[PDB]
Amino acid sequence: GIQIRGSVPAIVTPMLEDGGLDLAAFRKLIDWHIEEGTDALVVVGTSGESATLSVDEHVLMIETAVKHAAKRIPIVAGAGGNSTTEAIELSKHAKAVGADATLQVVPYYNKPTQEGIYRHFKAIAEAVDLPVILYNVPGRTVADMSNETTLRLAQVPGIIGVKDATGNIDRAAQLIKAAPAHFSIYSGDDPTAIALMLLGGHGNISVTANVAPRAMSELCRAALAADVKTAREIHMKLLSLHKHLFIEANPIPVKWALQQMGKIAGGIRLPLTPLDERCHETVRGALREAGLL
Amino acid sequence: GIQIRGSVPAIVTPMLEDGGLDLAAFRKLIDWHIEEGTDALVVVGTSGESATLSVDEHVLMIETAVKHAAKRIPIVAGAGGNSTTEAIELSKHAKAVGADATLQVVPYYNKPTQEGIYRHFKAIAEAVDLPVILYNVPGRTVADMSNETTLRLAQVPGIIGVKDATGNIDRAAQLIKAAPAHFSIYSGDDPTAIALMLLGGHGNISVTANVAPRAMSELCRAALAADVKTAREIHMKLLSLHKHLFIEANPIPVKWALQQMGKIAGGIRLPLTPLDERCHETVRGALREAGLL
Amino acid sequence: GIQIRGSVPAIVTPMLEDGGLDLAAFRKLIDWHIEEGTDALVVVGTSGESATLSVDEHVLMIETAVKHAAKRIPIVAGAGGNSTTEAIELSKHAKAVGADATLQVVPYYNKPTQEGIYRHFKAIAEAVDLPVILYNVPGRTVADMSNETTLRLAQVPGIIGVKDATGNIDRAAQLIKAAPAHFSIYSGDDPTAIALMLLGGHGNISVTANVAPRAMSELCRAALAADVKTAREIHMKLLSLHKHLFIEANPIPVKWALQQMGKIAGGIRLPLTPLDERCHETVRGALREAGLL
Amino acid sequence: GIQIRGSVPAIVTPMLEDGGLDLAAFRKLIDWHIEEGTDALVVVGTSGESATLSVDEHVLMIETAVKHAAKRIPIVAGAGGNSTTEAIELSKHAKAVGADATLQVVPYYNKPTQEGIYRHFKAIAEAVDLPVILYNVPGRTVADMSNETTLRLAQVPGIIGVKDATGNIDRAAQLIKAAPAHFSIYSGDDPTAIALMLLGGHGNISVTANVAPRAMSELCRAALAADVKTAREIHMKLLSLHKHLFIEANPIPVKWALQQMGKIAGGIRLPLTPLDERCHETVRGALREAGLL
Repeated sequence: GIQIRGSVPAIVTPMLEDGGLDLAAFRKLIDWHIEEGTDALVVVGTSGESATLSVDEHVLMIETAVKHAAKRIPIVAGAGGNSTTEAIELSKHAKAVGADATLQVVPYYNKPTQEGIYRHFKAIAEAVDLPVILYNVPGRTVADMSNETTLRLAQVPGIIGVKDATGNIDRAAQLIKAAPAHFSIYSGDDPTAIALMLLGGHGNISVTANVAPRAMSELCRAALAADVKTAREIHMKLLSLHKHLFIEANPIPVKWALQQMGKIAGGIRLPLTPLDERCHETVRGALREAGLL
Repeated sequence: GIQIRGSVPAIVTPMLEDGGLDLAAFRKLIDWHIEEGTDALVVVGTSGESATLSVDEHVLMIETAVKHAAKRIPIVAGAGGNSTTEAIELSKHAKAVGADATLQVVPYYNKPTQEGIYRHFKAIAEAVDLPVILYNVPGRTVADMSNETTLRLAQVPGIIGVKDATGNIDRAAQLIKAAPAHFSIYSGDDPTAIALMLLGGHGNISVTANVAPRAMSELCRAALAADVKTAREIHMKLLSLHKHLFIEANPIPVKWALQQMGKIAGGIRLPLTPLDERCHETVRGALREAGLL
Repeated sequence: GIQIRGSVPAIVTPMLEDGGLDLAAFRKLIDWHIEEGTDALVVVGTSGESATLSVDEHVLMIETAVKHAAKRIPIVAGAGGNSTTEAIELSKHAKAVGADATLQVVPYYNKPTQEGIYRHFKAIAEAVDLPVILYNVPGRTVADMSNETTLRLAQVPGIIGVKDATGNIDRAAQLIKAAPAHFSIYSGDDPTAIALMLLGGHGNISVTANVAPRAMSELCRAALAADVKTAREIHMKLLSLHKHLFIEANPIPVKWALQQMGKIAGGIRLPLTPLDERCHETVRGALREAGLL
Repeated sequence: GIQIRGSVPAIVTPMLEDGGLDLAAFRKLIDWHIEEGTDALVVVGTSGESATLSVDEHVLMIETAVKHAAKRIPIVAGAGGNSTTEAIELSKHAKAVGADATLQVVPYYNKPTQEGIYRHFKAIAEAVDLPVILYNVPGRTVADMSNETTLRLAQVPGIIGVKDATGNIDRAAQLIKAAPAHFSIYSGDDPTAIALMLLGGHGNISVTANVAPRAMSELCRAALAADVKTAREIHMKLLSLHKHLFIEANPIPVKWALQQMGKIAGGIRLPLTPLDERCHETVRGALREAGLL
């Protein structure tokens, strides 16, 4: 089976100033992540602006990552949505261009019931023979997949884990305790990921690791090895980054950060906007403090 | 310009057992609405399951509604989303098959800034020469278009109003007081719509009106004529319906209700699900009490 | 029984510079309220800083208000809290100095169950032969008395109504529709009170009426007579005041406002503080705009 | 200086069936805690029903604990409230009967500003020469003492720590990182306390430790020694207890639990109520699973 563990950046989608895809920058970013110690990548998730890419651009981003990664690390493709048929079709594309798994968000906006969430994910897992990592982020979807629903889906073949973005460490302990052995609990909340991992979770699917891949890889490695002192020392150093990369909605700040670091151009697609001028010095100070600028 | 005022059901999308469209039932529903006093329809809005229709199905629903209405009432097409370029394409399609305006939801899931929301809607109004009604529903989108942003967009040519689903009656009065003369304020919250209209708003884009179009047309007529006593007597009779049509996420309950009334079949598309059996007694009781069953 | 209807300011407790009571200013305020059309007063409620008065000061304020009013208007004494035995003692004291009713807040901080809330208020009504008006303000208490619990208490002898500060206009209509004939529904939310009264409620226990008692008495009079047009014209004029009197926690802004109007001195008791200097311009602007300054 | 560290039960106030104080049971409970490994006790805090005790009963509870503890462990007296003068007077009593410190809640109900919260605590610390531990529990107080305000008060002589009941592990890391060396961060949230301590905090002021003092003492000892494996194994065993002791508002379930364990009688004071019958089997199963029944 595919083994996804440790630091997994939700990597941005680099764009030219006019919003077109910047595949040259994307390839360089992938090589940089691999040499810095990144364990896997989630491609065209929320941080990758999946909302504003066409189907052709979405699949091209996955294929580009798969081809360039060249099996050095696993590539997980964001492929979910609030339509079960659309998520099935995107998952078929991700499989066809060689993704190792899909990341599947709980439906946003249309507020399905718990049973609707179960049937949605179960239909996706059954329709496409490729592993599924669930993604619960009620702060964006409104609908909230309960632990009970999550653990029902852990019994469905193909569903290998969940990205929990709640930052609710009680809920994470409940999932870790009750989860079957094959089922991985990943943080989706950089400020609390260290705790989720110290309690027995399996990794962090991360915004901060976009700009600090080596530090985040070391933090995950230590937290998963039950080494509190090493993990918390790194975490405390990144604390201002964990905060200020959300000064506006992710990925607005992290894309401006990577532009300041010289790794991408400024493109970002409406309705997202370039980081507000008023926020620049705050993010700049966090990057300079982290030694990134 | 087009006059949209009064009771405006957000009409369901009738489907057959596999979710396929049921245009014959839809045309009959439109005729019933016109006979019962409905003032305009919003087609393939949230209540119409826009999230799970293909672009072609979306356009076919609008075209069917425009043709069948035969200019007897205005047809407002839901055509928004969280991608600015996609909303522009859908708005083009809506204009091309004869919609009188589009209903444009604030982007869900990707959490744009206020300036992102402003730029998103302005781009949509400028790209397609057809009126726009904005739609703020933070209970589904998370992003919340502030009154300040709304009133800025009221200065943009083509933006003729807003559907305010917050149920926040302070916010409604603030919009009513400050809105320019050309800019209509509609309720998107059936339980509070009577108050929004009595304070000077212009109509109610409604779930309850799917099943009680005559009563809701009379409620809006009275509230807009400052006739409290008539409006509140109708409102109180419908009070349980306003509640139990949301016992599960709209449009799950109202589609079940219209099926019990013999007006549509049971189709509904995942991730939405047929109304939970545990809710049937309660919803039918509200229908029967309101003289609809 | 006593008739409490219309505009009922939750009157501030005037204090001198060290927080000591200022009964001379208080008596002058009561006379001004009566001249301006105020219908009744709630004395040493939340707006009266009940939290920081001694029992003796609490009782002296009630006694002063009863004596000075001289039966021209009813005096409702705040006498509740989160201890059932303490609320009984305060209610005894209020009856003994001639209050016409007590205002009884849902227990704050200790988060009783619905049955705890029921038993608390029932014990208070039974212990002291004086009418009780319940007071639900979950924005301050956290505990929220459900409509079901409220309507159960409406069956208890002596419990004559409820002050509903939620601003939830659906909840208000539900209470109005189900309330027995003897049981009054009052607003506790100045921004939405007009809607609660137009739907059939009975009055507004008000912060804004501290500074605009004549306008608020006319607003309530019109709303209770189903005169939308008159009520809403007054409401819109006061809309900014309804907002900026809460720019900091009530009663911080309204005490500063009454001082600017020359009606009280600046005393206010810790942990409350004089209105922040950064808010002065905004609050005075609302006062001046409303013709109060 | 007094050194408060590790497992600190917020001990219940045992009552006879009629609600009178049960000092004999209280003394036995104190001896049981000391032999089971409890490090300190908070007496007549929220869990001790401070809301419904008289001043005489409040001070008698502190004195009883101080006398019986006989300096074997530190005794911290709850002594705060939403009136600065009342908190000063209660703190004087706590000092006079030999408490080692007071625990001071942020004002509930009257919603002070951040500056009002600062001045409240600063006035308490200055008025009574005894250490102060701050207590932030916005889930009960509504007012929320920001980290910035907390760290300002860390500079005031006498203020030696804060009990943070938010369960917000991001906020706890921020406080731990920025706190002066003399200033202790205690959890007030049993489900997350392990994480707060592993990140560098200093103890857990606990509900669960009322029924599992030895386990909680071992968990705190291990978490403070950076021993993740030992701490998390204990934590996972107590997970159902951490949850179900809040099935109704603390201290309703923990007092019923201790009655089932034979350590106290059933008394509890309105508006709190004995644990709902419907909850008994759930709490009983959690206690039997923890080996306590």
